[PDB]
Amino acid sequence: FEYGVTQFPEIVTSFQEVSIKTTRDLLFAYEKLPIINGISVVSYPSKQL
Amino acid sequence: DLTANLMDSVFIDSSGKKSKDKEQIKEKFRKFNEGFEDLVSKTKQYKLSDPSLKVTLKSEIISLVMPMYERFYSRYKDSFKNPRKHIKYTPDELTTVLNQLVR
Repeated sequence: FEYGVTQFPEIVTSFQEVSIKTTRDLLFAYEKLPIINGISVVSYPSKQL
Repeated sequence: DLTANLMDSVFIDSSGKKSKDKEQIKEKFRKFNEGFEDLVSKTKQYKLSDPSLKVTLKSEIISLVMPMYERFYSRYKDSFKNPRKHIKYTPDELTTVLNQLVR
């Protein structure tokens, strides 16, 4: 069963966007110092998630 | 103490397999981050006066910490597609933290 590569391109351009939004949701882990003035929660917005 | 029980936490689970005990991943690496930011936190209480003491304590504690995290970070950076969600620092960025721990 093959092939029609417009399958494969849109198989990518969401997986990468999953990686970037992974790097905005999970963005607030690596900062991460004292006070802690931890100004953003590493697993924060369950509504917006 | 941080380096001590860090490499001891390498030692006690040096027996078996790769960390399917991911409580050991987040044990060593999370609690390493815990005690690390405790130490950076209580480093902030004191502000040095000799520049050569800044160089001294700086390069001393750099030479204390680093190779553990080099062989150990680099040993155990092969456990997830996002180790990010378990392991936080590079040696690059941790080095940078130490280099602006000493303003």
